[PDB]
Amino acid sequence: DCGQPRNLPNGDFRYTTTMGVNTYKARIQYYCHEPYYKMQTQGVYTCTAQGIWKNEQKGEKIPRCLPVCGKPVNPVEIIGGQKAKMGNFPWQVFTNIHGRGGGALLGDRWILTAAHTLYPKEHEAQSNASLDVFLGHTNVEELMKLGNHPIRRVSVHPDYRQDESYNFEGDIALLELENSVTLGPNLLPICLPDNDTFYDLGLMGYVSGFGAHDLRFVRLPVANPQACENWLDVFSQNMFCAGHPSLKQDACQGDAGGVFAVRDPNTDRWVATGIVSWGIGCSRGYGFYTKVLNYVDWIKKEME
Ligand SMILES: *[C@H]1O[C@H](CO)[C@@H](O)[C@H](O)[C@H]1NC(C)=O
Repeated sequence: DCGQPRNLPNGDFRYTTTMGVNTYKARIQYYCHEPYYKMQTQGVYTCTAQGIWKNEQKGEKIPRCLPVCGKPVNPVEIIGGQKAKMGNFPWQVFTNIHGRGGGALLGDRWILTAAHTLYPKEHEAQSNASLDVFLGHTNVEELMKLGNHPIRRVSVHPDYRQDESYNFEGDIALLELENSVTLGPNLLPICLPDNDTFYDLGLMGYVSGFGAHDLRFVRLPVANPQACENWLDVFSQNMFCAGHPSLKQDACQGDAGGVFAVRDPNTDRWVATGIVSWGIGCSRGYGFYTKVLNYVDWIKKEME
């Protein structure tokens, strides 16, 4: 006689044998909660004669449920600078550390964001400063009504430098929420890039952000690193330019630590390819973002 099958968070299990009898020969089946989670690919265990539940492949250890990244229940389709509707950008995070910021949800309990966001901007005075993070809506007062999410710890890329006044490398950070969130149709994860070909000229992505009450967005193309010249050019190996002389002041729709979201057509997902950085004014219609892919192996090792 075995015991009470171990629990499987974000998932459960059913008995395929008389139910409630964990005696020798019993047999159960695990299943992650649909549709927001999915087993790590059928999760069948059976009380061996010895006295433990097993699975002829990884036996003795319970499967793992994960969430589905970049795949909202409300996507959207030239170029523009319009308003956002509940669902379009589900992985969107609005912060309020040292001023208004942004960030993208990763997985179940981590938020991606640019590092310079966590520190006051120079020429600004030092101060107490709670870290406020919100998600699950497009309006500001609403995101507030919902309340903020307590942060457990804060990991900032080791390359970033505070005394350096121009960080064209390592302007990325990860915040670990203290309690996972409640994945709804309005609040869901975004995927990470893996193909170097995600940073190709002309590629069309979307940027979203507040200004300032209702979250807006823009559909801009990846530009040539030359376009972003006044901001300084080895700024190519750690970042990328993007925008168009047409957009005007809307090329800077993003907030800061917000995200540059592209949608892979071969798999119709959604991947965060960049992080709006420390720039300040899209006068010509251009702006630079940090290359996320250069930091993927980092992101993952932090999330374990
Ligand atoms: C700033 O520190 C905390 C921030 O939450 C606040 O409670 C406090 O009143 C401020 N500093 C003081 C002691 O005035």
